[PDB]
Amino acid sequence: YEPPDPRRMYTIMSSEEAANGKKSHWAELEISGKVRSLSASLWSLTHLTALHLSDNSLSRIPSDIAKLHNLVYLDLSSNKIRSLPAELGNMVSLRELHLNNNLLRVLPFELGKLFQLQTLGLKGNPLTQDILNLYQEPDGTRRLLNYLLDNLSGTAKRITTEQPPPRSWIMLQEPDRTRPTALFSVMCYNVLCDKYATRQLYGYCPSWALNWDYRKKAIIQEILSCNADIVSLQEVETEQYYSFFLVELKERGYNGFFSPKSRARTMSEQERKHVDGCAIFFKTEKFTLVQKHTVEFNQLAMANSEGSEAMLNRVMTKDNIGVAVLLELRKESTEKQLILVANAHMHWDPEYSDVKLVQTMMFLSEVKNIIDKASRNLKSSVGTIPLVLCADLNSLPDSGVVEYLSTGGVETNHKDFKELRYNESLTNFSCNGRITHGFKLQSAYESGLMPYTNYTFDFKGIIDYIFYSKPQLNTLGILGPLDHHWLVENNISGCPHPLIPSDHFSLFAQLELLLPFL
Amino acid sequence: QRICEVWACNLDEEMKKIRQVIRKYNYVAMDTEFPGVVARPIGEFRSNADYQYQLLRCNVDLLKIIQLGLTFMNEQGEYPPGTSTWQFNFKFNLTEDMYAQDSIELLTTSGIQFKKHEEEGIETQYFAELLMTSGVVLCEGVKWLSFHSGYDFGYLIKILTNSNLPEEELDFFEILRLFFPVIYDVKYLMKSCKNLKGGLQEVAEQLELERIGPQHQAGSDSLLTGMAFFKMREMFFEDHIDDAKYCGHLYGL
Ligand SMILES: [Mg+2]
Ligand SMILES: [Mg+2]
Repeated sequence: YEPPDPRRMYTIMSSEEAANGKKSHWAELEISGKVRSLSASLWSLTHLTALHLSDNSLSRIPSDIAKLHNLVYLDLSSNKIRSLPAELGNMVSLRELHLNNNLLRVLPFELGKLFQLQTLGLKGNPLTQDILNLYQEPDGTRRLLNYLLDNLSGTAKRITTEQPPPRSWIMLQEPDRTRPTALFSVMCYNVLCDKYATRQLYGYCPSWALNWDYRKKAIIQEILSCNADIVSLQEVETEQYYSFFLVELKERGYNGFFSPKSRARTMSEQERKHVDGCAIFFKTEKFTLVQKHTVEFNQLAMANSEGSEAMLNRVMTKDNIGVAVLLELRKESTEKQLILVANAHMHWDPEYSDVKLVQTMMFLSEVKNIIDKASRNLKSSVGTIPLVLCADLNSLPDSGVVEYLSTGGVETNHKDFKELRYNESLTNFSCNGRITHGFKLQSAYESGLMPYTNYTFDFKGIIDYIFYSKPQLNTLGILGPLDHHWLVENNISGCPHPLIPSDHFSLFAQLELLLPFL
Repeated sequence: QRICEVWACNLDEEMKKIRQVIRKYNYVAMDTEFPGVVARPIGEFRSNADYQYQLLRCNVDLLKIIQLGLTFMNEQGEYPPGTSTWQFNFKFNLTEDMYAQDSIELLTTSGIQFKKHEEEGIETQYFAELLMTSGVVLCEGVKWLSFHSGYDFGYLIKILTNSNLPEEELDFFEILRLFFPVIYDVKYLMKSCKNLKGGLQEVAEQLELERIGPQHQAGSDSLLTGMAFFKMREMFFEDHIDDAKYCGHLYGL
């Protein structure tokens, strides 16, 4: 049972081994060289059954250490470790651990779950006075694990003692009946992909509430509750779209279109599995897709000039960060009126406003060209096509990124352009001293009916939006915010939260389109 | 100025050149400097040489190559016009990645620009593709030279396959035969010759070969490996090597 004290290899005797020829099974490994960190390919050795990481300069321990489900021994003596992970409690098979001469303040409560741990070493660590008192008692090893397991009951994960009140609905207008009209509901939701949903960012959020298997079920219960005739999503891992979101949503009657944010990487499958992107769904009973697009800049539509080239370098990013689809209203819910529905996500942070601002002009400028390409052949006569735009611009409502959309244009000197103020190349994107575009859009949640669409610990603001062409479209109602008083009763510092799957809130809003003639 | 430093910025350009130089200069010497050894298994082994592979397995899979050097020459033993050797400097991050402390100390004294490697290092994944298209590897009539090349070719397989090394010591050889039909380990040849022992620099003194570039660097060592092979072939082997006997043998394996 004891591992051999000599850390030396052993060879089978030649005469007996060679004749029998049994294979070489090595189950023990050592790591030395006062290494600073560890590698990921180490956690792939599931066959290992005893690991010697003693006498190193290991700062921390990854959670993927638990990937050695067969491990029955572990040594971390004389290392520079500050604390242990929580996933260590899932290594039941472990039967002996050593933590001597480290910088351990308090052991994780999950450690008591290791009911097979017969021996434990702790000499040389700064542990609470009481922990050192239990370890001295006879059979203090068993006694201490029971204590750490007694404290794990204090955490009481998934109590869920609170209850979520429903979100209220607000009415902005009645549906006028002067002319025939079409009414369809829209949703916008940034589901917070798993790749960027770490605890380092959302530290107020327990690990079981961050688990994608836990959120993905609560997310979908939200998209189905709203039953929007159009659903627009952001931060959706490609794997999860095809194998989860598009699966569960077809059962309810949707047909979606996805597109990843990056295509030129061409990484391995595993890398490509967790790439996120923007998806658009729609009820078939009301819509019928006529086209699909993944927005990109042709890069030649502008007048070939060194300045535009010199500029675009500072701005362009390999990610397309944009998706759009063209739909068709079915006769029953001659003219054949269509609707373009766009979806976008700006990852960049507020400090890079010049990128987000030019990227936005870039995005919309490409939209206008896509509409014209379809408004020629498919439009019955000449020939306007509406635009239902929903995006997560990661921009507040006063920002320039948002000024460009609401006011129909932005000044060439806007604070957000920063170094790019007055660059001649910017004037090209408009259709002077100001950049304008043909669209005349209007926000669906104007007047700040939702105080904030992203509620984190350090940031509260409005970054998700739903726009529309005012001459064509109107909004009859929007889904108001969560009872703010509830957020206080429960001391919710930020999101995600046991009861709140994403870090954003959903934007369900009802629209109205004008039908002429028959 | 035979040696040439290769970084990610000036990589794809050089590969275009090597594509054309390899036709007339098919013999290639190779050496790599890596973040030392860190891991050693314990357990029953079929043979001492069997362990040696298992040892080489763990560390190749676990660590990233730091620098590579390749000297292209013809069967006569002549360097091509222009730069003779290319020193490939890989993207090794001093913080995130793993390495033995003493191993980094030696590479600092050798002159590796660690910080410049992180910022302007070569992405191994992409480099593999270019080396694949060039055709140096996996081409009938291309022969490979190397000294203490267990780890050397170890890392090269992981790069080109982008996978951990096979478990079976047999599975590792069968793959090595394809990418490199003909290999000659310089040390395995020294076993046959008399009065030849020790490290590489010790061999250079016996054979009176001047040292060009920074000693104990991947690029410089690669150049010294190739020249030390031609004069060794002309001297102890009479300008000829028996393939079947010495082709495909790596010292310690
Ligand atoms: Mg986000
Ligand atoms: Mg070397």
